[PDB]
Amino acid sequence: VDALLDNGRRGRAITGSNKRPLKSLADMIKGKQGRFRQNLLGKRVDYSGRSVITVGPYLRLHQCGLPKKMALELFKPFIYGKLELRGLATTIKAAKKMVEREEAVVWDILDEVIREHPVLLNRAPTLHRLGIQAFEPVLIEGKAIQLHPLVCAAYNADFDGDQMAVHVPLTLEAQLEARALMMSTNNILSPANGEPIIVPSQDVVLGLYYMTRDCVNAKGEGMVLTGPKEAERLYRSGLASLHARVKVRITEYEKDANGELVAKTSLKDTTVGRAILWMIVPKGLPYSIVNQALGKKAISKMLNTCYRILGLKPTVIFADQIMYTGFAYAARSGASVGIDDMVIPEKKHEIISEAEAEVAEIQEQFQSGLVTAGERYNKVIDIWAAANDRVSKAMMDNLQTETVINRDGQEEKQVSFNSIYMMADSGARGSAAQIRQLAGMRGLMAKPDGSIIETPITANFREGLNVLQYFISTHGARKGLADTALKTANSGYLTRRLVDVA
Amino acid sequence: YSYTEKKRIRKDFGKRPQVLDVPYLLSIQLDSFQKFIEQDPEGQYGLEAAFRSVFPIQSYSGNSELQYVSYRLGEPVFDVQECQIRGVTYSAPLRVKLRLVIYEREAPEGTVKDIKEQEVYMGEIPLMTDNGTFVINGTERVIVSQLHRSPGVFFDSDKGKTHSSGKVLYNARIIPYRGSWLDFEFDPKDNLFVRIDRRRKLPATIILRALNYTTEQILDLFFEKVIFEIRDNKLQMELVPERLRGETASFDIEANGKVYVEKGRRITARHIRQLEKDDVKLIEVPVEYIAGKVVAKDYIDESTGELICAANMELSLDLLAKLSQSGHKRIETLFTNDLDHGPYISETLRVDPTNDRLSALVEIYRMMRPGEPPTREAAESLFENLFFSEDRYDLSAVGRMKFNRSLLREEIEGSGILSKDDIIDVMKKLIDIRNGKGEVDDIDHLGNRRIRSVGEMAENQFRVGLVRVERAVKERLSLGDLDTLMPQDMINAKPISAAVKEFFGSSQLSQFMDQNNPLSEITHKRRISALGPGGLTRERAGFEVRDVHPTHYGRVCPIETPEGPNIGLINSLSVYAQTNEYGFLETPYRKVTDGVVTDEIHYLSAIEEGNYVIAQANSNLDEEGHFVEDLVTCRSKGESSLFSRDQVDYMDVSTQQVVSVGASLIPFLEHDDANRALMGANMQRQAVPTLRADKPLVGTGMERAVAVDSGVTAVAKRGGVVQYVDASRIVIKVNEDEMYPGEAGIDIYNLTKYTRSNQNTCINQMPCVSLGEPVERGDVLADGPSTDLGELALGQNMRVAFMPWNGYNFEDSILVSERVVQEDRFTTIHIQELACVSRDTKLGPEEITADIPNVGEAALSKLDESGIVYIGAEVTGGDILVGKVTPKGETQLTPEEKLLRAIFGEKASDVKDSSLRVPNGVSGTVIDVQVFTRDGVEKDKRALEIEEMQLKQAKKDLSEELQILEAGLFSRIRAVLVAGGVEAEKLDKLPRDRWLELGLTDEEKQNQLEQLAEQYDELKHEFEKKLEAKRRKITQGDDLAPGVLKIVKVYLAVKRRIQPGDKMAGRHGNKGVISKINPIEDMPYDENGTPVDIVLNPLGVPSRMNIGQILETHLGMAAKGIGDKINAMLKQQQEVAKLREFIQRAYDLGADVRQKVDLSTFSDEEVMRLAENLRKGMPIATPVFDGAKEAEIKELLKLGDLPTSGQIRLYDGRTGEQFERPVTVGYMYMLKLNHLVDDKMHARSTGSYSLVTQQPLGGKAQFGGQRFGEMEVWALEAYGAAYTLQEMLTVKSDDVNGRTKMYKNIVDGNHQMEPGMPESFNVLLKEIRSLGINIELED
Amino acid sequence: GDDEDSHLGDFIEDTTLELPLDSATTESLRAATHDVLAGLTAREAKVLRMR
Amino acid sequence: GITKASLATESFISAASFQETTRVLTEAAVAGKRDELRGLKENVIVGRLI
RNA sequence: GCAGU
Ligand SMILES: [Mg+2]
Repeated sequence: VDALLDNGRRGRAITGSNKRPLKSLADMIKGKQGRFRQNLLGKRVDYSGRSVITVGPYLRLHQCGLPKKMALELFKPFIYGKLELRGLATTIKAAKKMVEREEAVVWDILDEVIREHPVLLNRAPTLHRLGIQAFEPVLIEGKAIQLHPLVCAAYNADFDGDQMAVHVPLTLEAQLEARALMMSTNNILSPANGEPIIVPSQDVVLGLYYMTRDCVNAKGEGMVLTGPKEAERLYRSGLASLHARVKVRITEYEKDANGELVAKTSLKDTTVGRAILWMIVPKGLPYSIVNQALGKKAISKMLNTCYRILGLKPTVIFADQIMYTGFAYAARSGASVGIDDMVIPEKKHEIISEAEAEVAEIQEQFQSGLVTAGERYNKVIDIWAAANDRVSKAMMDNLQTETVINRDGQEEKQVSFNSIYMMADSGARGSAAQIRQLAGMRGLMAKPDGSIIETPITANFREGLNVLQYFISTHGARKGLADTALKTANSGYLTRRLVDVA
Repeated sequence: YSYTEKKRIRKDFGKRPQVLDVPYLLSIQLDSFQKFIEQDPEGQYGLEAAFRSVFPIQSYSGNSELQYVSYRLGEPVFDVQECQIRGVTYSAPLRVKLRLVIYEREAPEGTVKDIKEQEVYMGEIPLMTDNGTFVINGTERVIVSQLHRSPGVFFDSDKGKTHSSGKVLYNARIIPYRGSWLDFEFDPKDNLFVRIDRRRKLPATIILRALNYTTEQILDLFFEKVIFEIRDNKLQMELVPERLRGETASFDIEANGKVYVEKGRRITARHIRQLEKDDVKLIEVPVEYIAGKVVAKDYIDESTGELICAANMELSLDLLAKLSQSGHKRIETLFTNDLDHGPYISETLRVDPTNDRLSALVEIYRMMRPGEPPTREAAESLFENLFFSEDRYDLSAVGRMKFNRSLLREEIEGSGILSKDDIIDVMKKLIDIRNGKGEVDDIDHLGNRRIRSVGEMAENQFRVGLVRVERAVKERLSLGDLDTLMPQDMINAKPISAAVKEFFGSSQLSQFMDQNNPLSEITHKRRISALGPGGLTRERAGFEVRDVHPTHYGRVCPIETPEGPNIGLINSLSVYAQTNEYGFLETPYRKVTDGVVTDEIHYLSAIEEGNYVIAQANSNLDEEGHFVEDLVTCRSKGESSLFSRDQVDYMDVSTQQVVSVGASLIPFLEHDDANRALMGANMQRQAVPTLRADKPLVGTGMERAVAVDSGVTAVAKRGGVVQYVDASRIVIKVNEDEMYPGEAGIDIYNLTKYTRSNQNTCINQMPCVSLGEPVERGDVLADGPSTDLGELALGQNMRVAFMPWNGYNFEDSILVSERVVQEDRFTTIHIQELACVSRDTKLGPEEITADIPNVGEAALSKLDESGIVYIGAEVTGGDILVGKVTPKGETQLTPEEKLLRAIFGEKASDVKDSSLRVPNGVSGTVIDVQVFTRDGVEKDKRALEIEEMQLKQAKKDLSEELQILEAGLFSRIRAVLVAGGVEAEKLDKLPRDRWLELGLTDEEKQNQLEQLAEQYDELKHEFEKKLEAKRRKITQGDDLAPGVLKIVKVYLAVKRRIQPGDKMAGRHGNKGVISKINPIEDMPYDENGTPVDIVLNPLGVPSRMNIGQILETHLGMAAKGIGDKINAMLKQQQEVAKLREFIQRAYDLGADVRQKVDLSTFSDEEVMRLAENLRKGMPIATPVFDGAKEAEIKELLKLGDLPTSGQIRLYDGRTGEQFERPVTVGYMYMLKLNHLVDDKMHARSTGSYSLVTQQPLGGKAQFGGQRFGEMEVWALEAYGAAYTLQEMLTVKSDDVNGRTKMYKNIVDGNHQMEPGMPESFNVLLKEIRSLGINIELED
Repeated sequence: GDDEDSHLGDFIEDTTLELPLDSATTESLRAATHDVLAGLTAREAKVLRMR
Repeated sequence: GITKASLATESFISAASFQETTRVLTEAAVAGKRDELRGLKENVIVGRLI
């Protein structure tokens, strides 16, 4: 009886006919596989599909792309009822056969039944509430869902094989919550901090950064424009480059104290690209919001300013327009990473030779007993870290300003248009912590226990790492990978405990 | 040069001259299993050792014995392919010759009465195919090698993990191969404790008292005695000087001379030097010097017979004055010098309750079997069977070797059981380590960790079976019928066969083979796994066993490891890595004798790798051998440093010594991050083979080794000339130099055509050679899947451009042009078997029939009259493949359809349509149909048709191979006959059957004619012997599962084209999902109008620093740039001199490259064939860590008239205007990975629900339903989505009355729910009430 | 396949259940039969409902 | 702690659902407890509106 | 068990 109620609670568990312990009554209801957690708090669910996600950058913020062959199964009783209702089927058996044969009329019915019907898209692990958002489906012909780019950061979703589940809200209350509470246009701020989470990202930020920069002697510099439309005309006609410093007549509106928009027209010292980008900025925002090279944070501040000043309905339009224009002018950019983009500073070899000479003198000071191996080790580490910082500073000083170009004959240095630097400086992808490993040196690596090896990787990834340097780097690479693979099961357990306390 | 590798020569940019060729990559599996099954005369390995481990089996009394003469392996009943078709294990029967020796009742020495020897059969053992795989129940399985802890003794510690006091607690652990663990440890107060099988701890001296040591013997073993020969002067004390090392002397030492050190001082080693140089050995100490000293001997009073002082008792002044009355001159005392020597054993003996052998044995018994009353001969048999019985404990040969090597003994060989001195030496080394005189072992050192492979695990399981048989034979030889039985009446084959069967089929290490491409197989066979029986568990393995130890260098790849929960537990054997005779990974090194790096190679294991200084493979050296630099970078003890040229002992044998065969295929591995290299090495093994294999324009040179060492290709066994080439077979006329006497001299190679892999891909061999061309030994004759002219081709060389394109490559997406779908580049064939099993239900048999009820007549158009589909039939989803019906009854239809039957009259049928249909979305061709019919069931017309087809094919193939072989034999006869006594114009008229009896004059060649005629006659006999066996295997019944009548297997062949969603990748960790298939006119294009095949993202390079994917691109631009020149010279039909000149310029290019391709020796036809194979880009070889420098890539770009920066100006396809910056355009080698969106997409509205809980079923095979788990419920609770949540809980999963109402409301146009209680909650209330608990619902 | 999170128990479906398409078919057949018997004389329509 | 406070709620359905089902259910049984379905988990368990 | 995110 005690093995029936709780097997293994008193002494040896009874094991039958597979040499595996029998599952008792208490084991049915407890644990991660018990009723309480596996069947009652979460459960398998009808009307639910799943597929790979792809970009679909043509979408609006409230739209997803839903495969026709997924939406024809997810909405089967809706199509059966609309075939019965519209007279196209005399029965539910006739409508079932019509959907099964996939006639040309069930696709018109399917276009009818999904029209204003949201679906919830979910990427597990659902770490926070923005891991489930509603979207209106746009029927596409693929087999992969087309997830809007701006919401990817909310889902923590890249398109490298991620799958997402689609759920259909059936009732009018469920549809109205998908539309009012969970729709992705309602979700543009984060609930953890009040900052935007529907926010532009790597390609978008790089497009808007490349458009809003300035070059010194660019084509079409110095002219005076009647506004943003003439700037777009000049750029598309190829009569002026996107970076030509120019004078544009800008009309900007500010919300007065009474609450309406009062205008002001002034000649702004601008570039052609910021003039072009001004065409998508809604009215109550100032010109100082685009008259700068727009990195990731400047774009996020643009969106936050628009949300506070104008509200949600102008902000979703602004976010979609920002995404379209960033994608467009990153495509026109031809921004490409070659191997010459990773310029190694020509001072790297002599800085490394100086540090090698210095560690040789600390080694002869150790051989002559002046210093103990502890202080010798520490001094070699510090005169390798000083050399690493020297190499990184020389690399970044070479990489950020290598553009020296001619204004009326006089050479003049400007911020570099290098692609690796344009990606890092945008905040599109990467930081100087990776540019330093591409074009600098990648420095002191640690042992598996944490004690850093006294001789560093004096190479970078543009040059090769030899067999020993590569093995030494794998030491820390696999440690990071194992901590990543073993701390998700700890952060999820902390989140579970916090949810069940609060 | 070669003949298969001068068709197309891969230009090598490698610079270090290779000294050791890559070994046979599957020698781990094959060598291990060969050691298992092969005959061993000395009885060390495999089956012979397992038999001698158990046999001879003596009876309980000794009247009879069962001994073992020899064993044999039978012939397998079915071939590998017949076992894959009939779904049976490919095994061989184990025929063991046993001998029952029976004596008379009372014999002087066991003089025998009779001997009865016969060949018993015990089990079948699965054989390993010649590629390292096992065919087990038809599926090919790979037994993955295991990295487990070597048996021995390991000293370790916890570094203040206990008592919060920073006291490191040491522990020794004896791990046997088979047996019981034995632990010693220190507690926070330095009492030595013992554990057995990790149960609660005893004092460690209890096991010393279980052995017959008394207390004074224990103190004699673990101590050294200080002796007080108490002379006239108070406690005259004998002394050796070094005992005075490092203590605070509060007493002065005076002995015929100086007072050496004043009282109240600490003394130094120079004072000991003083005391030993003035030669004082006998001193005068104060009276209280004995207060605290522990006696060593049991001091007894011979006057009264009473022991006046027991051993291990602290002597005091009152006790000293007590025993001084007895007239005792010498007082022995345990010498305990703190911080050099320990009281540990004495203070341990102060804790244990036992004082003799029986009390200690009783305490060990109460520890081991608690609650069972111990008797003397029960406890003293339990302890003797724990560690000291050779059938219940084994410290095996590797265990004894590691055991003696730890304790620094001289012998490497010994007994498998423990001894007194083994346990004493383990305790002694633990005490030494506590005293700072040693260091604890590193548990994940690869010299403390060893490889247990298929042939050792299988022998272990076979020995488990043999002991399960030995117990039964001992239970049988204790009976009185011993004069009538034979030894096969005693052996049940089912224990042995069940042990071996469960190991090979259902173990954790016997894994379903990953058969995607050749690389997947060849790296699943070289797999090492810390998991498994006797290993770790992935949930309880810490961060430290998952790390890259410094000893994996050359033995285990640091890169190639999984990414999920088991990372660093599944390892991949590196390229040159080998195993010891004990199972310790060893790696090859070139000896450096005097600075001349000798080409002599020595395989060093991990323990002997640290004694030496080992130079890098990247260390420069001249043709002489000396290191041209003077401070060589080397590895001395596990750390890396610079050494002089004279110190260096060994050198690495190659630069790919450190990485596995999967990571050695990544070009420019030295420029990728190790994370991205891990991802690329893991994603190469997932690429599916495309229609036409395309070599890599940038490769590493390991392609040929991987493609040849995997058995996917057809490699010529003997050189020759291709007599006949055909898509289904290659017939090679062997050279005269390579054929034996009395042999046809013809090798036939039958090619695998369109068969199913384990992963439902197509494996298909295409002949590579042409008719009449010469082949050599080792030349690839026919390709395999993912193989191009004998190289490993896992993908296609797509022309990529690195630029952002309108957001369609956002966040690792891939833009693909329509000319990749047009040219069928990543179209892959996938073969699926689908089984229709006509069973015997209890209502009657299900029948395979074509008259299916209530189905259209057009649906049965593709079925033949027997109910099965035609071969070649193009089927789409839903189509009937095998028409089947199950008999049903007890209809009991509702009154409304009863009236419906009454009106229209269509009477329902007694059968139900249970036919096999194509799954939805699947569309392909039926390429094979197999019908397995149970013996006794009459075969339908289709089964008899398939059988006549099989018999015609078997007879035709056997007759055709006989015609081929007999034609070769007659050609050889004709060649011998014209070597002397030539009838060449007479023999052409004489028919071929008359040449045998043509007597030639016998100089010597009449012996050749004898042997060739005998060969022909036995060929004719073997043809019939094979044909009758093929006929009886075809027409015989099938051993199906009980209950099933017949099985029809339909093999669909689907062609999956590339489409948005399909996961594509490169070799550098740059995965991505195709996001659009773009038209050709929408792609960017160069000044010549060539559009770009694939547009990748530049933003995926700089943060995840896989720079290799850039260089591979820049070099793939160069390679193809060479080809686009040769192709041009092949279009103007240039003279072969200009082609020879340009190809020699392309092969000479590079900075002191190791290869020399001299086209001066190529004939003009060979130059033309080479240039025709190079017109699609010249294949380049960039070996790992000595590959092509960027300067050489720029020089190759200059040679092909390309921009040396690797970047051209592109134009937009849609608007025709130039992209503002130069774009990196080149040729990246892309791979289509097996994560296809066809197999991912799934949706359900409703369907089948689960049985106990009424929730939907699991996955897309059971029609799915997505788990709306716990975190998603928190997501809907964080919004105020109370109704969405409620309908996810009630009317979509569990509300049984509510989900049908929901369906009928959605259909009737009313989107409203009526939720009730979820049925899982009713299951929960019924399961809580089945405990004694009353849970209710109140109201 | 040694997969602990799955078992044999959650691949076994409940075959005795009725498909909600068949429940909708039954209720639709009830409605259709009720109308096409409402298109008759009450006497004979009740004879059919009664028989 | 968050565990010792999750397990000490006045609602035995939430606490038994969280972890240590056996201890919570025996304490609730011998205490003759009552759970009024006031939080969110007890209304998700029984399929109600939260 | 093995992979994917
Ligand atoms: Mg992803």
